[PDB]
Amino acid sequence: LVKIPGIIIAASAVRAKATRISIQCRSCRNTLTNIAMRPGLEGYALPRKCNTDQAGRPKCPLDPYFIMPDKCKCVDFQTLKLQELPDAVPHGEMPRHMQLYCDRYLCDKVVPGNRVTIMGIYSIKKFGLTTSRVGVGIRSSYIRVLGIQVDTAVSPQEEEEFRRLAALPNVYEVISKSIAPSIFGGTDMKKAIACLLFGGSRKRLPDGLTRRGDINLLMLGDPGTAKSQLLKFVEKCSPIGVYTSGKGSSAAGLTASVMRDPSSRNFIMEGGAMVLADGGVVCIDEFDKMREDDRVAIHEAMEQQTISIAKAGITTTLNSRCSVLAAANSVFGRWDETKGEDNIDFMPTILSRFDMIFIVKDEHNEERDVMLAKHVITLHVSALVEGEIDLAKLKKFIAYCRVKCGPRLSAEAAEKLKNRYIIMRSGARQHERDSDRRSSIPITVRQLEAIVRIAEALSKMKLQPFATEADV
Amino acid sequence: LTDEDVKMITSLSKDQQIGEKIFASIAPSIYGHEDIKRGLALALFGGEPKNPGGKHKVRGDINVLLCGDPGTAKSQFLKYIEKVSSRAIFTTGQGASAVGLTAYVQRHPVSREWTLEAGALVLADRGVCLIDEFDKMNDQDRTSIHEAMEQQSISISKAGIVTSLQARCTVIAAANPIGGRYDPSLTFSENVDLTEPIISRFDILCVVRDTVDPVQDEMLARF
Amino acid sequence: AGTVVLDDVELREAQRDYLDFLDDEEDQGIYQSKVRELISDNQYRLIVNVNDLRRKNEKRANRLLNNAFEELVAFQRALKDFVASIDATYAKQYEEFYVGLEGSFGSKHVSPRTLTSCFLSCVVCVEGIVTKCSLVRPKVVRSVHYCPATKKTIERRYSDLTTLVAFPSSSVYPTKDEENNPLETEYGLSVYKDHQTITIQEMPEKAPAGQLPRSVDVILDDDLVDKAKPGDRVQVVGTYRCLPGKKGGYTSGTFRTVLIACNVKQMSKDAQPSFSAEDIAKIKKFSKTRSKDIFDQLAKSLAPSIHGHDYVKKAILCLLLGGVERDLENGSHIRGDINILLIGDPSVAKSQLLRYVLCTAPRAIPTTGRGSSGVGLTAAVTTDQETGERRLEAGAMVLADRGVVCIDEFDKMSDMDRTAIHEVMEQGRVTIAKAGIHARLNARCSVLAAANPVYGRYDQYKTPMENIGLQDSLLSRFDLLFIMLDQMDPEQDREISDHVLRMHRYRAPGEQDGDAMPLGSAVDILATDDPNFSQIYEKHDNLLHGTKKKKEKMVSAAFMKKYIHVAKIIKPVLTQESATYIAEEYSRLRSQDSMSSDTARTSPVTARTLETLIRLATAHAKARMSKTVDLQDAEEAVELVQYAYFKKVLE
Ligand SMILES: Nc1ncnc2c1ncn2[C@@H]1O[C@H](COP(=O)(O)OP(=O)(O)OP(=O)(O)O)[C@@H](O)[C@H]1O
Ligand SMILES: Nc1ncnc2c1ncn2[C@@H]1O[C@H](COP(=O)(O)OP(=O)(O)OP(=O)(O)O)[C@@H](O)[C@H]1O
Ligand SMILES: Nc1ncnc2c1ncn2[C@@H]1O[C@H](COP(=O)(O)OP(=O)(O)O)[C@@H](O)[C@H]1O
Ligand SMILES: [Mg+2]
Ligand SMILES: [Mg+2]
Ligand SMILES: [Mg+2]
Ligand SMILES: [Zn+2]
Repeated sequence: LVKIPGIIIAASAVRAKATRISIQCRSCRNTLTNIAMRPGLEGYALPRKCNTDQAGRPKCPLDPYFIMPDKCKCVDFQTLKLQELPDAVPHGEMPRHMQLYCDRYLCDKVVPGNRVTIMGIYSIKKFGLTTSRVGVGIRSSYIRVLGIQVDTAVSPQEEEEFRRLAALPNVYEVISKSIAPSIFGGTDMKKAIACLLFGGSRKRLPDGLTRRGDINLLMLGDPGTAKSQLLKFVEKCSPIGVYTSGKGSSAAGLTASVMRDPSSRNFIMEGGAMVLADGGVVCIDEFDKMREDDRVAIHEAMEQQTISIAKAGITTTLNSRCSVLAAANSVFGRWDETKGEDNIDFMPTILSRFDMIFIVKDEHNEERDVMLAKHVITLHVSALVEGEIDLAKLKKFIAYCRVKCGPRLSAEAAEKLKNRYIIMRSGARQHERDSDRRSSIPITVRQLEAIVRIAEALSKMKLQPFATEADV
Repeated sequence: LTDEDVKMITSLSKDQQIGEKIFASIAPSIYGHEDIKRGLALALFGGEPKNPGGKHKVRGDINVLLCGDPGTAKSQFLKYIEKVSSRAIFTTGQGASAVGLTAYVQRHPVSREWTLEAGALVLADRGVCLIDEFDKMNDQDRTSIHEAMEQQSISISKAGIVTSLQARCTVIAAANPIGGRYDPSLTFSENVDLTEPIISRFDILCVVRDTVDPVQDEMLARF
Repeated sequence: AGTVVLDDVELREAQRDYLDFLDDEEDQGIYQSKVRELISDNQYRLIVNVNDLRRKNEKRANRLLNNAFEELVAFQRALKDFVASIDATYAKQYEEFYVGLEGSFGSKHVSPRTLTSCFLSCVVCVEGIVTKCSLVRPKVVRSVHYCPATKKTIERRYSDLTTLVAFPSSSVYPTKDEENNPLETEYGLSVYKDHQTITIQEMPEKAPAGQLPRSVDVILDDDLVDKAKPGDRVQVVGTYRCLPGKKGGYTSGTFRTVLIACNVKQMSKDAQPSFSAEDIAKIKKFSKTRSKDIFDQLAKSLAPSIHGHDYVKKAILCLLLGGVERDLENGSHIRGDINILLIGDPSVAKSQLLRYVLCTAPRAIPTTGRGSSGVGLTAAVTTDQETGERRLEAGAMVLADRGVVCIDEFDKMSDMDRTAIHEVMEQGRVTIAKAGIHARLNARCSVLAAANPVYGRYDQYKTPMENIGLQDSLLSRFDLLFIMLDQMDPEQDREISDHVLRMHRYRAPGEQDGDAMPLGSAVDILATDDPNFSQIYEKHDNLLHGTKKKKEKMVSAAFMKKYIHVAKIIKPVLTQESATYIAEEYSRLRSQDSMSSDTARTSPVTARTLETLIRLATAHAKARMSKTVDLQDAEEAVELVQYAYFKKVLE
């Protein structure tokens, strides 16, 4: 019995291996039931002679037995490929591999890419001492898995804590000051981040037309600021969360792709960040640089929460119910305030998809050397906390509020929001009309629903079935 | 490769001039370039990683970018670092390397064995990745280096493998300027053919500027 | 050894229970009617809802779902007895009568991933997508032979031992007489049943993201064979079984498993609706009682959550209803499909109209600008790679035959893709050829596209030609073009914001109770039945939070679906008054001097515009269920074309 660690890089389809078989004789039709099969990669040689005797009658043939397939007790059966953990491989050295054999409830406990520890019997394949070159006496090795542990549920105590956390008067302020506490400034940024982390309400109308509750946030800013740090924190803080760039990741894409395997003809779908973080948050860093097909795809991944792929094989509509937290720089690098809105070259259709856009500037005020001192303390006191929520509890609370409560606007809240929306639409139209340029940032019904979503998120932090006028 | 006499190390530590001895002790077969030697020694020792709570990672790796016009010992510096460093691996922006920046999964050519061929950024997780000819990378290589050098991880989504696997390396890179000659009239960014996000993730940018100096030329020629 | 079962108590009880369940005459005779109906239309498979069986006899239901072949053979014996009782001649005309299963399978509803070995020999329901069909092969079930030497004719039967032990004597094909006289087979007297193997894959949008897909092999036997083609999302009900290996001497213990289908069904959106006589009566009442404004009643009731765009909604109703295809005697063809393009400012609910038609229309296919690229949009030609032969592959617009392709972000689609869809958008066919194969596939679809203008937003001060970045050849085959414009008028904002905020407050009755969140996660789907293959319908929606109150009702979605299905079949004939009006209308439309200055043409007026006047008038007449294209229909068509084809350029 060995215990080894590793990463799983292949997982075969679950198949059927017999634990008990029954064989029937071709002539006398008598059966030889419930023969026990050896577990693992071990075979069975059928008896070469029928048991039944009747001296008056002639004998059965030499090899008379045939597996009766319906009288067979089969169990689930999977073969895995374990690679040596990348941190365990010696320096100039190829990784080692190990074949694993799973059984009956160890099947599908792991997926390729999991880091696992295995307990199992270090065994050889016993398929008959046949299949004969150079290596003699060598039989293929595998581990017969007896236990799988994947290296990485709201108990009523946790639930009671979540209820009393929502019931706090200043739950919004606790959450807001608890998200990126080690980042100086950006208080409204952090409040918006909290709202994105909870999200609004996803609605399906009677006509079948869905409406998203997921909030998309864009951070345009100067490169000094901590917005990549903010994306990193958010992807550690959300239950489902993926950090990527506009061009995807190293050996991962941004959106999904679909391909047919010419041999097996299966439709393989590569998971990009958008479909991997379904039900969660995608943090697209360096949003401004992105390949054109990805832009066209995130047009409707950000609004319809789907990715429609159609190959000559098939047509699919993958789910991407994900919030988008995006960060980008100005087209000139720095904001260059005199350039108005000519320093962002995002098309209006992409900016429309975003609920809130934050422009972030490094002001050159001298008293913001408290910000330097703040960094120095953070790097001092780092190795060794206020009244707030640690990361794990925040993750659990966000997941809990997302699954339990979906708020709706109250009537008077809706009235107030309608009037405010009309006011700001008139203001934006007037600002366009007065200025000699169409506004690069639009205010549309999509922004009305954005404010509805932010109000619903605020109400959801408090587990409130209806969103008041306060959170509107 | 395990040390038994800390005593000599500590005695050298009290030398009160150990720093300059260390700096003079790197790339002994390269003449001059003392600022690059200070930077490379600093990177070779590295800073302190730290992660307040578990949510504010800051690396301690000192990434160094040597950008200099040709024939200025950049590749010799990278080879010295590969010799001295434990867990150093060498890679290039061209296709002329055993290991490549990007992770992929395939059947190994000599093993015939289905292997997650983790890239050169994760093969040097606790060490240093040396990228020669940094400005001549793919778009794929560029997003790979950007991910490893911002997140200190590499995210696979290839076969059925969805994994994230750690690349906490120090990146030491050598690049050439645009046009094969560094122009000090321009900024470093518009000299090098690297985007701003890639350059910002380096602590030390060594501009290896080549000029005709008869004394320095003579000393180098003698060397 | 050959024995017979003189008494099988279990078989007796099972057959009696199944015949009792089928007799049904006392219990409103549903299966009585179903069996007479399969006798009528000359079938031999009876599709049995297991919910009815679970009601009448729960013990049988459990036994059948858990011991599938024993119970299914008992139930097919009972079915043959029932048919013979109802009609002995038909019953003798078929050797075997099969029972297919239907309804709700509790834990027996799986996907190719969750179909594990704990289901062997149980009836299971598997949903997925067909990846490969095989050829339809005949399998000999009864071979007849003639010996010319002795004039004898013999016959040899082959039992279906697909998932049972086959001894080699079971599969010997007779070639010789006992005297070693050559036999010759009577092919027309022998009996062959056809056989097909498909592979069903887990649906890509249902599988865990990033993992490799899981498949299951499926056996289809006679009358179930051509029921699925690669790329279909089907539901297969059958028995899960372990296939026999070949007679060995050593076995590794591994068995190939397979699903033996007892029923195959498609997405129920694309199936013929069931029409109770009350439904037909209601449809006739609707059409006859309200005839002048029935079209507007249907149109404004189209996408209730979208406020405004009433002309767009009328056009989309016309697309859902369609014109009438002309099939001339010399083989010439004129399309009856309406193609609609929406160009507009961002966030004016055009992606929402596309999605509504996707939800509502049968055989609607989605696509985005760069999600489909030529071959993925129209057909393709690949090589079989195992037979060396060319194979045709249907793309999006072939799969949307007699349906709709809802192309979104049509502008971001590449130019070659739009060139590719030119030929489909007018001729309703895809001409495809590599050297070994050439074909002319039917793609009779209507295209509903959404685009954005150049510069992202529409420029009120530029010509619609300069603002739609498409050429007259592409535009002209879009027979209606709607510029959906974001005007920031404050009273329009009143209306829209009120409607939108009102849709964001509605809770579905009963299901929602005050704070619920909808999502389920990757198990809850298989927990209950799929509402994609699942089997009293009012006319108007009751008043609710969707609307405040007024003297004008809202057609129910279900009733509208049934009504549109009935009306789509109609073929109204153009009358002479309509023909004269349309001809003079078109002649007036072509002449620009009728249309004001400072008013530009959104799309050119060609003979296609005349054809679309006819198509829209015909669709309107279909809505009224007229059977004639009257002058009101022609007027509605002309006013829609007039609204669409001209835009006021401002300054
Ligand atoms: N300062 C120096 N001291 C010692 N040797 C040097 C020095 N500068 C250059 N050389 C020698 O010059 C040769 C060229 O060096 P190297 O290949 O490292 O230059 P490079 O910067 O890589 O050029 P490129 O940019 O074209 O790759 C080397 O063999 C190196 O030994
Ligand atoms: N007139 C309207 N009535 C109801 N809802 C509307 C209306 N206009 C916009 N909306 C809302 O705006 C949101 C975005 O709409 P949609 O995504 O369909 O815009 P779009 O026109 O496709 O934008 P783009 O052209 O940029 O793709 C939808 O949720 C929709 O509910
Ligand atoms: N206000 C701040 N508070 C704390 N750290 C900051 C702040 N601004 C910048 N930093 C630090 O600067 C480093 C680089 O910032 P980053 O977020 O990577 O920049 P960018 O905005 O270009 O992505 C980060 O480690 C971050 O911690
Ligand atoms: Mg950044
Ligand atoms: Mg070099
Ligand atoms: Mg859209
Ligand atoms: Zn025998």
